[PDB]
Amino acid sequence: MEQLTKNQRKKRDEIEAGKSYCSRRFGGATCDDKSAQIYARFDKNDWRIQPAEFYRFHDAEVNTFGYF
Amino acid sequence: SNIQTGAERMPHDLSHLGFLAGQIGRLITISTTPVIAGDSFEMDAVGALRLSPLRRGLAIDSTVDIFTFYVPHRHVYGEQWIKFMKDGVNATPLPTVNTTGYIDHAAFLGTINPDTNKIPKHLFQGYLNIYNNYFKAPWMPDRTEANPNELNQDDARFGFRCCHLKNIWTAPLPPETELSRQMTTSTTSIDIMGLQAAYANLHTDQERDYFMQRYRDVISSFGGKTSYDADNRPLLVMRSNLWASGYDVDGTDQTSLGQFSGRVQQTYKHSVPRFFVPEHGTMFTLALVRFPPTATKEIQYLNAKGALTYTDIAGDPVLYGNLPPREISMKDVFRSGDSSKKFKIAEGQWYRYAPSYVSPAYHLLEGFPFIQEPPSGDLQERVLIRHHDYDQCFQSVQLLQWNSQVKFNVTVYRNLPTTRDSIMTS
Amino acid sequence: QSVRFQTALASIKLIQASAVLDLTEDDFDFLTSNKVWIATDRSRARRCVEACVYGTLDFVGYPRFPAPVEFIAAVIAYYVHPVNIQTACLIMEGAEFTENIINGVERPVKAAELFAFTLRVRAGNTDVLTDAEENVRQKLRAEGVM
Amino acid sequence: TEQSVRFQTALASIKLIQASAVLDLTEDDFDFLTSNKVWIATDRSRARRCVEACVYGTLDFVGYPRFPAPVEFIAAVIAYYVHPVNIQTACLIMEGAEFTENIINGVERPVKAAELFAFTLRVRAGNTDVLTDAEENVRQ
Amino acid sequence: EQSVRFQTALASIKLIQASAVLDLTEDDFDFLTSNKVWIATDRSRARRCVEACVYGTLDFVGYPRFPAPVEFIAAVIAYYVHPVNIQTACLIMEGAEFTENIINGVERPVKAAELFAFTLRVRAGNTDVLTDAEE
Amino acid sequence: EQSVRFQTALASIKLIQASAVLDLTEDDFDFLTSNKVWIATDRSRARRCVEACVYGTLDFVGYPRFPAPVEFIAAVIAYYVHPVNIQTACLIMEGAEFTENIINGVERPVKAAELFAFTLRVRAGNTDVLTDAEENVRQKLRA
Amino acid sequence: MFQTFISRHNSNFFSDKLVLTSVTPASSAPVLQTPKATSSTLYFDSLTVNAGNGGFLHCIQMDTSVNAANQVVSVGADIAFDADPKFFACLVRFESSSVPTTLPTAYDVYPLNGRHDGGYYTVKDCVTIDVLPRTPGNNVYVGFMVWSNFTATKCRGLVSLNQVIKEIICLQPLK
Repeated sequence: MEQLTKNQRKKRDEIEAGKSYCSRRFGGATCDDKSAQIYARFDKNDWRIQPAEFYRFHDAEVNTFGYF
Repeated sequence: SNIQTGAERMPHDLSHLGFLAGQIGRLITISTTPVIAGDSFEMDAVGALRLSPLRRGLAIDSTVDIFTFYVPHRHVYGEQWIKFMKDGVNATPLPTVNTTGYIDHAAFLGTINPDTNKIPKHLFQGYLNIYNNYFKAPWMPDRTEANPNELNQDDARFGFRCCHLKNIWTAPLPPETELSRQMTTSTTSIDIMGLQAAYANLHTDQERDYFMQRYRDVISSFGGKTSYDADNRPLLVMRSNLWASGYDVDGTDQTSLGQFSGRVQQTYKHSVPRFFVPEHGTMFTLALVRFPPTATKEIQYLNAKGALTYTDIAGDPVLYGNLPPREISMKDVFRSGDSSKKFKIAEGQWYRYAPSYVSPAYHLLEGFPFIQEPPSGDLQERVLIRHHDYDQCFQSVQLLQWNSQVKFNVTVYRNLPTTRDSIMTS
Repeated sequence: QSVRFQTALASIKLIQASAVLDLTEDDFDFLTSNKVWIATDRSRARRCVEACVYGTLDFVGYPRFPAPVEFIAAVIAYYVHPVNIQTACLIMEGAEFTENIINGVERPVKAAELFAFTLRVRAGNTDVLTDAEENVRQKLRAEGVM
Repeated sequence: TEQSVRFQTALASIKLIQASAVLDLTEDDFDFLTSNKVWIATDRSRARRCVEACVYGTLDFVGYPRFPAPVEFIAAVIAYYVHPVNIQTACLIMEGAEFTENIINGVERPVKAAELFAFTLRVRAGNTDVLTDAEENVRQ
Repeated sequence: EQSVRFQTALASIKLIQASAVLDLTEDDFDFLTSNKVWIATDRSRARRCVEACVYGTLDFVGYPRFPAPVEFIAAVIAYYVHPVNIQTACLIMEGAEFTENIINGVERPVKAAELFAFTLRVRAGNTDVLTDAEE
Repeated sequence: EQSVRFQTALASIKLIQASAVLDLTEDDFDFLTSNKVWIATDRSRARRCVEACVYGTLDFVGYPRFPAPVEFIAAVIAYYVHPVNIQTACLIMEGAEFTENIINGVERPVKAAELFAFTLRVRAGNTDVLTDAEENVRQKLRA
Repeated sequence: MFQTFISRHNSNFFSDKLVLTSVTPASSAPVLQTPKATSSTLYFDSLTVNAGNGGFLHCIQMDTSVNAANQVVSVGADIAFDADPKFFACLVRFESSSVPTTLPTAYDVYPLNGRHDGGYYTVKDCVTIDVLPRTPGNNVYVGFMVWSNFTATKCRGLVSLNQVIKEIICLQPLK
């Protein structure tokens, strides 16, 4: 269910993927495939709780060294 | 039944701007907004960052980092909190924590010390958790104060202190990484069987130290999953880093033609994409400016260590392969380091790093943010940053080192009644 | 009609107005005197300490909810003499029933904590009281008293 | 400079005592309580007894039961009666008390010996208001 | 007269000395009190003896032998260990397993530099810091 | 709180006088104690020696160094550095903290000027001059 | 031509009459009068100097609220001595833990581009002093101190001190 970005009919599917890529550019950097797609779906206007609304920001550095 | 609930809410505008300043090397919070279980929090930070008039020209640049963490109250008043939310109108107020009686002394939490020197625990504990969980060297010890009282001006007026950018002398192996491992034995016979079990132990220990730590990690290493939350590890929601540069200001009057002063004026945007708040809590979003740790006396470990030996130059993978950490010593990498202080390096480490280099000419000049003489204390004190060290490169620290104006464009889809009933009783 | 429970005290005292409360000139003296409270006195001690608490309270509108500790402290703190502060605390300790108010919210008071509270109120540190008065207020508005 | 609630209540305690003179000590007890002769191993008891005696005051004069006292108090007391030569052991004797804060917050954080000392030591730097009376020596 | 902070231990030391005795062989009392430099290979012995005295000063006064107070360990180093060895004597009591520096409810081990600092001051009540053999 | 400073500041002198070995070359005992001015390009040597008088024995014998509280560093500078150099001598040491602070877990590193002022006072009140000790030179080598 | 708009010294718009009337030079330079905040102007029309050898000075308390150790102090003063006590002048920087009444034991002195002529002294200049106390408890003071092996006599005139810790705004018609 939960999405999470990333560290530091087919034709439409491809379009969706491109769209996800576009968000990471905006969201910071990268994002998991599956999530990214969900990230694609989110509507800036639906006041209701979207799922792209759920995510953990991942940052290599802290992950590897453990400290910024 | 709640049922629909997960839907119809309005968007409120907790946007606001802020004018701030900080010390270089200290994690300072810039703005903190409360969020309630249910809220959907959206932020778009924009503005500019700057250093103070510089005495000389532009030379090296600072890297600015702007973090935005999520700290649920259940991690701070914990439990105490459960009962509270459970008791509602009847529960006993959430505790406070005290602050030394100085305007700027609750300053690290981006608030002017209220007239009573009282600050809701969360606002403080929160920070500490963030500090203790993402900024302090993990080999370092948890930072455990009670109430700000305990912090010294510097700490409480400016941010705590974080470490230098990762570097072969600033972020070594943990100071207690085993340099060997022994296994008791009979004076005349090893128990093959034990020796195995012995090795088995090494491996697991090893991993479990680097790769493993938090409870989850273990439970998970079994294949199970778990929600255990106690670690209180805060939620990193978003980090953004930028390098901050400006332009030099050309001198233009008799005395000073060939003269110049560098002005730093970076513009930046830091945005948190709509993040759903699960329990009531706090959203800290702190800043941290650092000059890259370039020093004037660092040396190529290979060029300084002296008499060169096959393991040090051959660069033979097998050796570095299974050869435990070496014990370099500051004198081996600094022009005048204290051989008394030693740190642990990963055998091949020298062929994996390249120190920056500052020709002696600048060495004794005034106004370059290079690290002048090499650190001295221990692998903590050495690792952390002495902000005074930079005062030297500024025409004036009247407004501290780095100040910055920014509008915190923050909307939050939450639910509070209208000003109707909320103001219209009947 | 807003006068913080706290100032009521200091006011009532600044102008020695036993009458405002419900104590006989003597009572009041006895309460505020510096002569040691003996075993045999307890009762009167309470009777009077209590008197001031649920007293000033009335002097300020609050209905008559069993009194909050921070209040009781402030009161002991303001009227009782140092020589008696400790025992004064020990006497407000229990949960001694008396159908005059409502045992509905009778919850034991901790001696040691009562002292500790007042000890500080006695110092220059009021929040504790206001911070507590606030809570009370809310508890009521919510409950429907405002 | 700084007058943490911590310290300020300490101070307020100091006074609380100056007034309440009523102790339950024999001239003698009061004598080494205050005395400058070092407290030795075999005395502790006495030491406690008296130390407490001051801490507990009138509660103990009359027949009343006791209450654990906020640390800040214990300090002032130690700080006021016991002599420098014995302040240290004076505290080891008392240990286990809780600062006022944690009393109001259900956070039982019993202060160990060392803290009591540290605190009293500081409370003791508010020495102006620590100019003893012979009225002290009027209670038996 | 900040000295305050030490009396007790100091005081206890005196009495201990005068009257009773500590668990040290005449010789032991030697590198301890002597003026001969303590070398690397000595450390242990140094410790054993420095530790030895602390527990002493401590029993004499009715304190528990466990969380040996910093102030005490200072006074002791300060009184018995010779100037030439004070520093290293400090180094050795560093992190020593029985002492435990507390700060705002924080038991962190004894830090060398602080022990020294402590004793440095303790040692300014110098009159009685004239350890006589007979004189 | 200052007399206390001074106090200890001095107490260190006696402690120094004891100093087992001095890890300075005859010469070095020069940059160090001479009356010839220390120029910018000297500072390091300066430090090294000034430092050397602080952690002598420790180094020479084999134990690891560790922070000297200010009052100490003062005495030392006060004692060996010649007045002509006491200033830069302090500038070079600027950093460490007073015993108080140390004792009190309170980061408060002394900035140059304080170091100076302190030594200056330690220097008037001191009466055990090095000069009287020129035989101290004995303890100056490898043996 | 254009009006100038810069000076080494800017006096406070409020002057103060020296209350005391006799000053007696000394090694323990007396403080001519309780120092004020951060800038002040003292003016006496008849101060008598009891013969003695030392000096009397005038103070200003260094306001240490701005993050900045090296600020600018300026002194502007005109003084007439009835007799010519061959004396020197200077800016003094002495700290103290309590209100001073006398230039204490240790103090620091700086040269002031002044004009000497007989029993006349005039000076409008400024110097840069470290205004943070070199010692914990202290409060640093800066001042103007005349010094000589004085022979009893009289002086009159005024002395002004100031700590450039904020700038004063003046009307420039062309802005």
